[PDB]
Amino acid sequence: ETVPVKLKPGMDGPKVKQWPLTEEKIKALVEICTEMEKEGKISKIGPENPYNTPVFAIKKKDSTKWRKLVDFRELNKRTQDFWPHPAGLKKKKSVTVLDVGDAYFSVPLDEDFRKYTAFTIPSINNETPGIRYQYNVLPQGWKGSPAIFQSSMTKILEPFRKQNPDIVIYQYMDDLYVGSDLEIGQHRTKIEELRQHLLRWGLPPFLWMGYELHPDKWTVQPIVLPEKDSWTVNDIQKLVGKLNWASQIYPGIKVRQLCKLLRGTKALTEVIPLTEEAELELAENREILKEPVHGVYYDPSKDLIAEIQKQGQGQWTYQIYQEPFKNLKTGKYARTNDVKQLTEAVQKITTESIVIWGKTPKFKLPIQKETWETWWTEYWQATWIPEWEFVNTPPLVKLWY
Amino acid sequence: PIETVPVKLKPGMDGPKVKQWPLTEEKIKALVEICTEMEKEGKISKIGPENPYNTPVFAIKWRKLVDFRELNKRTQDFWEVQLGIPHPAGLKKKKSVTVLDVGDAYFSVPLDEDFRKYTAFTIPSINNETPGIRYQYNVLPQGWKGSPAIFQSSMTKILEPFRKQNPDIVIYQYMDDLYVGSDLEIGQHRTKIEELRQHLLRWGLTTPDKKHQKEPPFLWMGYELHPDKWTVQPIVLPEKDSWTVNDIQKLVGKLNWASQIYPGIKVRQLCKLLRGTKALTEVIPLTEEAELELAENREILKEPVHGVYYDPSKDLIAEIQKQGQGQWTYQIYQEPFKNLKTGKYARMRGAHTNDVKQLTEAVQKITTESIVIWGKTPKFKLPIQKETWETWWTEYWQATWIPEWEFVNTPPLVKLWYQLEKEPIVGAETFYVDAGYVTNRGRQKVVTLTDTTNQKTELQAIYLALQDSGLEVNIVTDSQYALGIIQAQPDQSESELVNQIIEQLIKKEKVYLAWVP
Ligand SMILES: CC(C)c1c(OC2CCCCC2)c2cc(Cl)ccc2[nH]c1=O
Repeated sequence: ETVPVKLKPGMDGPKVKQWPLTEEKIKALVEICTEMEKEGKISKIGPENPYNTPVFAIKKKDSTKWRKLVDFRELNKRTQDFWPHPAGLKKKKSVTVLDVGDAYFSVPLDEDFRKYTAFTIPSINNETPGIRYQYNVLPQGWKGSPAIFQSSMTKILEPFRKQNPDIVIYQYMDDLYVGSDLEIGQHRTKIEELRQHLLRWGLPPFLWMGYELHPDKWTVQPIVLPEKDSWTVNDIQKLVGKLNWASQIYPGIKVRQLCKLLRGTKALTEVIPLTEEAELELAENREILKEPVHGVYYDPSKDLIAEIQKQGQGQWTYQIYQEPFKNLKTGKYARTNDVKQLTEAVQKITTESIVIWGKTPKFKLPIQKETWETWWTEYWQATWIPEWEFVNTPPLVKLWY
Repeated sequence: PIETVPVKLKPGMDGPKVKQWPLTEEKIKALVEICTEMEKEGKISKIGPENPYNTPVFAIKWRKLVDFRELNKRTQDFWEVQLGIPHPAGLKKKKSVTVLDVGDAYFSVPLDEDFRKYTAFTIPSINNETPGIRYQYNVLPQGWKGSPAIFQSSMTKILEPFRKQNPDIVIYQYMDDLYVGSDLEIGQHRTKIEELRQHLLRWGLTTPDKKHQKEPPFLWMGYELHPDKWTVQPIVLPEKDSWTVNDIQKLVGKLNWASQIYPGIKVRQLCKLLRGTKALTEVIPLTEEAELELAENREILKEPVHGVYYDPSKDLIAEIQKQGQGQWTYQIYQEPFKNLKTGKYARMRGAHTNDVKQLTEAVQKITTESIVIWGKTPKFKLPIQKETWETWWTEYWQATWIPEWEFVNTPPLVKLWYQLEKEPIVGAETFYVDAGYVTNRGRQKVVTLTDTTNQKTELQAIYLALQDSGLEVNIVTDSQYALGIIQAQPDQSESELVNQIIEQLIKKEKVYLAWVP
């Protein structure tokens, strides 16, 4: 019995190009797929399937085993909607993340949809056709899998849910977020209870090192002003620049007094004593920045955007908003290499977007696509893949964070 | 026989109902002879009035040719051919390699029963009052949309077994050709070939005989393939007196092709000949430097250089060097300066850049290239120092990473001709620019720029400042633009203005650039 699924009206299947892979990853992919084949989860396909979705091999944390990762991003987009988020979960002390992707492997996929799950294990130097497949069961990473498996999933959970009502359990794509406030020792032990309680039904690894997220401790990185002993013409100028910028957000910011210290083409290094008027204006400016701008609410119907700035020395900055300057959250991230770090960050920020809103944000990466497409899979560990576009971080925006 | 591949017409569309052009009785007679045989052979079958579909046929001894454009327009999309070919360096050497010409393979492959009706055509009868014979295909029609895709597929299934049975032999399918290589002893190899030729026959797949087979070298699309080595087909340079934009464009083209094996080929001087050209037939007289490049390349080409094959056992080493501003040359080898392939890189990404940035991109291109050919990234040997790199690295807004690389002191070495101060300079004069400037020391200069553009004025201002300022300078500007440009510390640009500034910048001892609203 398979739920007849369909693509959004008029839409066709995806025909996404497959990014070149390293022999290693290809090998991993062959071993894996070949087994999924014996187990009848996938099946080879013929030339009559013009569709394609990119695959990748990523690495399991604390495991020598690889993990097939299919970028069903396009497919999920052309996939019909299906007809919630526990605000409470973000408040728990500890959230652990589990990989329940294997749940799906035991649920057939509507025969007619199967052609759309087509993917290809490429070959080096094009010496061979390239191995083609499509899914028979619910494919991990497809937006349809959680839905269809929803029912069966709720069943499986209701006992634990009632047994441990102090625990919050959220499912997202192939991940399960288990939250609570118990002492760390207890948290880790009640999780394992669930693990085996999942085994009890059918085939659950610990995502993210099997370590805990502590959403409780997540906090917004407000804008900050240089607090210094003596203030030079330069200091002030930068100071005024930044303030001026921040003014568009917090319009309560005044510069009048500071800009007055800046009359006359003085020398960048000449030290300027601050007139009390200005001294107090700064102070007010400072207090105004102490917290995020009021009136910024999360709109569930708008895309959640995430931008990252490279700060150097292993330091990065990000911001999550839907409408320019109306940040819903802003954070930092410190260490590796540019890319490794950057990916870890993306993932850090994604996980949060989920935990907090239940939706993955759409990133804007300060990197050259060719590069990203090259190493990103080397450090990626999540089971999902956010939407992303590549950009050129302005010189100043970075200075302002 | 082989399993049929199910076909369907595009969504909502119907079979081809196209009228058959008039056919000379001389041609009618020829087709019928041809189609009878095809029917005797099972390829096609006489059909009835039932079938309303039809696809044009015409005569080209006589040969048959059906126009399937319409059917094709109406046939579904297939996972097509491959569009991607292997590059000689990606191959491992083989002792013997034989190619088989799978004769008329589309014809030897069945066709989805339910689709057969759409392949219907008509051989008009000779006399007025009588009907013309109607047929349809039972196999893969020549010139039909799904024929290659479907043929290639089946072929692979057919080969799959024999492949696993004979791991010691690799096979490459390319349309109808089939290449078989192995490191078997002549005798053995040759026999396994026959072992193969039979297995194909077990499926009506008939190949050419050993007496008529094709053996190396192989002039396969721009290449010349030997068992132990490879190259580009011999490239001959003209010795004209009068060169046309067109002749030149072609030269440059053929020259590039060489680049992947012949190191040091240079086309700058020639490419320059194309400026302002008004027609493809326009003649251009060669500059002294073009004649030199032509002669230089001519020489490098008179030398037959070959490429080696991939030895999976050994590592890949990529070595890059600066051949000119914007020009980078590289060569990938496994054994000491014994190339598998070489190549150039001129790609200027963005109006302005610096060798560090440009060199780093050259690394990404090579990287992507290698992953595509040998499935692995090569250890790089670059003319840059870790500290030099690392420095520019961490201070650049964009994130970036270079594989495993080793410094190689092989001039020139890429460097940074300058670095903006992190802090304003004490004792250095201070300029406030906007087309002019004003300094803390009373000085000023305004200038009337003609033709300039908004941004171009901003850089001028700055340029002015740099000019007039002493060895150490502090500069304040409101232009975000110019600031970005310079902060990014370029060392080459398409804009002349920018290059002047850069010159200024290299000469200064200390420069501080600051921005203000
Ligand atoms: C892919 C395979 C059959 C292969 C060769 O066949 C090639 C395949 C591409 C078409 C032309 C001939 C090949 C040919 C020569 Cl001449 C030397 C080494 C080679 N090593 C190999 O692994």
